[PDB]
Amino acid sequence: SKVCQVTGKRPVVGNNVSHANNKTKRRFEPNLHHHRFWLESEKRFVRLRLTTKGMRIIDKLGIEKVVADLRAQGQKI
Amino acid sequence: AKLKTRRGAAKRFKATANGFKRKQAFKRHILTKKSAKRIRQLRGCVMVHVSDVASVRRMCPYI
Amino acid sequence: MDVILLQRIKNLGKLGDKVSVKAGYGRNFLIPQGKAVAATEANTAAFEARRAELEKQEAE
RNA sequence: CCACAAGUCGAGCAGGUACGAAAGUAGGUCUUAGUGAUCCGGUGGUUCUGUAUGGAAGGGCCAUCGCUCAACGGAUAAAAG
RNA sequence: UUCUAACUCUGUCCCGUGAUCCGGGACGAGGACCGUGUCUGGUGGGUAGUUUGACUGGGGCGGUCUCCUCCUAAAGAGUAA
RNA sequence: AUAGCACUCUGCAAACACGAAAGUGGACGUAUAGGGUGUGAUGCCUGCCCGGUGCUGGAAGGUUAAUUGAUGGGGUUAGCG
RNA sequence: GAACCCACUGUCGUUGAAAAGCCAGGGGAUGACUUGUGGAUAGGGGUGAAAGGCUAAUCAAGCCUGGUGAUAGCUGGUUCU
RNA sequence: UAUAAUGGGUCAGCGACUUAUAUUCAGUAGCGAGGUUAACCGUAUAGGGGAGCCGUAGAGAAAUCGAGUCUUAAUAGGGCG
RNA sequence: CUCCGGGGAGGCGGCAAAUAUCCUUUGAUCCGGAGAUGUCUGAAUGGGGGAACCCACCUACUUUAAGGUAGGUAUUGCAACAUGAAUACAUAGUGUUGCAAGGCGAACGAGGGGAAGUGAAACAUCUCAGUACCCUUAGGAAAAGAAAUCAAUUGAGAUUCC
Repeated sequence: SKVCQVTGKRPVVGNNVSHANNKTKRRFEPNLHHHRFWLESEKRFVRLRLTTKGMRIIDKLGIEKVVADLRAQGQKI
Repeated sequence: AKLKTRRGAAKRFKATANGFKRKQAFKRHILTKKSAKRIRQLRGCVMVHVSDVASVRRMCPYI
Repeated sequence: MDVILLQRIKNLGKLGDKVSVKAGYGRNFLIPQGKAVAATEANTAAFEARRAELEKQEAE
């Protein structure tokens, strides 16, 4: 499923609004992709499905802390 | 349920001691050709006509 | 991305310089290959205080 | 005069004018056709209002501008087989 | 114009394994392209909701839809095709 | 509908089709193959037009969407009169 | 040319023996043939040598339940003195 | 409409202007320049509960004033009281 | 069927009445409470399956022929332990034990998705309406809840309902 592991972002619902104010249902989707990150503590590559905001959070906090937080939450990585 | 007012009419009619007052038409945009007498006499408020008082009463119960 | 260098690079710096690199350069090359580490407060303090002499002695 | 919305004629009073020596005449042209309600927005004034207070924005009032809405009392801003 | 580290392989080999899925490891061919998220111009009967006036000696075609003057109008007003 | 004929697309992770994706058919096939379209055994044959619409190729000359944000104008805020 | 599969003409039947038949003739009958058992394709979808044909005696959008007591400027009706 | 315009084969039973809320007018009863409670408490149709509502003053878009008030240079004229 | 308590002239349930056996003052029938037994299907859980069926394995006691009896054998999640690749440590994987979950059911709560008829005397903005419907999930209620809140005579003090 299109669920970001780091942030939990998922597709949401909204409207296409035209020039005559006709409305139709639409979905806004996240910028989700698969990425391999190096982990020295375990000496391995970990593959995560995440967003660019998640990448920014990883850059800010470090791979070790984010991976530990996800494991504590319950994700198996 | 409670009766509901017709807000469009409530924005055009106000209540007097014995009736309703209103503004007059034909004074908005096209004015150059109109005569000065018409310009002056169409200004101000007038009274609602008796024939139409009943509909105003129906549309504005609480005023 | 601000990173302190743990190795000599031709243009970036030499042995402890703090330099600004494009995000991808650090994310995918320098940090994973060990040539630089993000200039967080704790990392900078540790590098400047404890392992500076060890890194210098590890000349090559 | 008129179902309504509207339309038409007008003595006379106050102010400032033009033409007459003066009494006086003049509120468009001999008259009856030359036209468009409401909503929305633009412009000049305004002793009105101004979401705690002083301002401002915005709103109201007077004047005025934008429809061949001619299917001309004008379904919606926009519609053939 | 080169490079490889993100990234692609419905290419070979090794393991989970007894397996033409999948995962991991090695190699090889590509490579900052392709592709995806947000925003944005164009195209869009493929699909979807609709519209396409009234009068009228039946309907359609034609004509007309608002205003002014005369006659019909029967010496006050008004009076239809 | 048919055997035959002709135009057009597709270099393989093919084009095309189904599906929301994963993926599946095309095909465990590879331009002597696969899809779309028209005509319709065979014999003799199949004239003119590229102005219009479409398709294909080129041109970089005019118009600009997001984005970016020069300059100008305005409200309030200090001190002076 | 029998079996088997079809349905070209005529009579009868039309509250039928039968919600599609009987009788007398008629066409294919080694093939693009006929047929049993068990499977796959589901409604704006499926399948169609193509008739808008078929999809349970129902098809220019199946059936059942729910929104639902839909709306109807139309037709009918509306009870003793 | 005797109509050859519609409906009814006959009998028995069933079958269609309601209910809640708000408002306006009339009749009737209480009180009266005053009238009245709501939710709620209450061994509860009692008693308590005055928040609130209608009436007692209009004019003006409004500031504002007030038996007066709007318009205006105007104690004129005029509109509403 | 057993036990405890109540009760004292009848009773062997009904459609469905009858004869016959029969039980009962050493106390029946009947009423209340606590226990014993409780075939097969069904979340069904040893595998399969066209529900109430077919087939199989392990352990222990009996057995002599080709049987009986009593248990155990599902998946997922978590924890402990053991074993254990590519690959040298590791890791993935694998296995045993212990615990927990699945399903059903009236309405009410919370959350994810979400129409159209109709009205506007046509209709697209709007209305119908966050309604109908689908999906996930808790409790006896749920949710909310203690101000980066209102107010403006410079005051009131968490949520919820009338």
